[PDB]
Amino acid sequence: IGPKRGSKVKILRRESYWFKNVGSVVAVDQDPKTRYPVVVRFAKVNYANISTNNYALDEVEEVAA
Amino acid sequence: MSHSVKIYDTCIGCTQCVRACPTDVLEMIPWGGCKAKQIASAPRTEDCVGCKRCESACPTDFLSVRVYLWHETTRSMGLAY
Amino acid sequence: ELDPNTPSPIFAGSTGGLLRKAQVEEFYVITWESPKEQIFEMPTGGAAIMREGPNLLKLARKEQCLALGTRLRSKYKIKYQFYRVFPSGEVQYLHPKDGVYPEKVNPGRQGVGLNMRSIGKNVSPIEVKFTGKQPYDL
Ligand SMILES: CCCCCCCCCCCCO[C@H]1O[C@H](CO)[C@@H](O[C@H]2O[C@H](CO)[C@@H](O)[C@H](O)[C@H]2O)[C@H](O)[C@H]1O
Ligand SMILES: CCCCCCCCCCCCO[C@H]1O[C@H](CO)[C@@H](O[C@H]2O[C@H](CO)[C@@H](O)[C@H](O)[C@H]2O)[C@H](O)[C@H]1O
Ligand code: SF4
Ligand code: SF4
Repeated sequence: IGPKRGSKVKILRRESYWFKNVGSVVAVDQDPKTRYPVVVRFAKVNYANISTNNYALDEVEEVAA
Repeated sequence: MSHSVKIYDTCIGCTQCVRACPTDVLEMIPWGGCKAKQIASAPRTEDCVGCKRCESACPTDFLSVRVYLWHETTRSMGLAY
Repeated sequence: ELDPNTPSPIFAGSTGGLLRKAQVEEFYVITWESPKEQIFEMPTGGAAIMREGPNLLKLARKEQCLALGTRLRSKYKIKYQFYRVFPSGEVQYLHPKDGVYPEKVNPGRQGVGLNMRSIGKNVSPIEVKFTGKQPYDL
């Protein structure tokens, strides 16, 4: 806590169910390393019975900001 | 394609996730870093029929497979007999 | 057959399994271990018993002969084992090969998962017109 970790993020890929909608996050990755970090989470479910997916900062367009 | 339905996802972890599907899917082939580190989308698929039992469980987050193979043996449908 | 009678997996009759197309083409068969004399469920509708030998029942087609597991592992046992019989020999060594239990690591074998480009924006439709000179035979 000091910058911004997981406090409000849209999705922008167009495949991902809650795509353009902004729900909440969690333990976003630490290290330099990989390509699929970030958990996100929101109320609304989706086509599977369980939906709580991990997208990745190449993107999260949050966008402003 | 001749069995080409994409169930891929991103975790490709397979614990309380997915196993079901007659023979086809001998995976756990850990790619150099993807969390529970077992990955990809299949093994040698020239063996069994056309499920989508394939997802039904454990994410594909996009599509999920079904029939799309067309070129379709028989061993690839129960009935060659 | 009889003059050679080599059995293992008890049954009696049945209009279920094996018929003409398991000579004229391929064969498929499952084998297993077991503790003490136990009555099972069966593919093809019927139902019999066990004890041993090879415990080597032969089966019509291989989706049929792994379902000994989809229940025949809700009835104890590490070991169950199905191969591929021809009308003459091998290539396709079915539960043979390397390790076993689909969910471990020795090698990687096939699979891949990607095509050219990955799941990403294939709003991009079908590209080139199919023409004998640009890597779309995979
Ligand atoms: C708390 C009091 C008990 C003392 C233990 C200390 C607790 C902290 C250590 C926990 C990790 C120990 O290792 C432990 O990993 C798994 C459960 O976690 C079990 O293993 C299991 O889970 C693996 C993932 O790890 C799976 O791939 C396997 O299918 C399965 O065999 C191990 O059989 C167990 O030994
Ligand atoms: C690269 C992974 C698969 C393809 C894109 C991945 C998903 C989208 C993110 C990629 C964003 C980068 O886009 C990328 O476009 C081209 C592919 O290298 C590069 O384009 C460049 O490629 C080389 C250096 O880079 C040069 O020899 C080329 O003259 C130049 O056009 C861009 O410099 C790069 O920015
Ligand atoms: S998404 Fe399906 S099978 Fe794919 S990696 Fe996970 S469970 Fe494995
Ligand atoms: S989904 Fe396809 S490959 Fe998977 S088990 Fe079913 S048929 Fe086989």
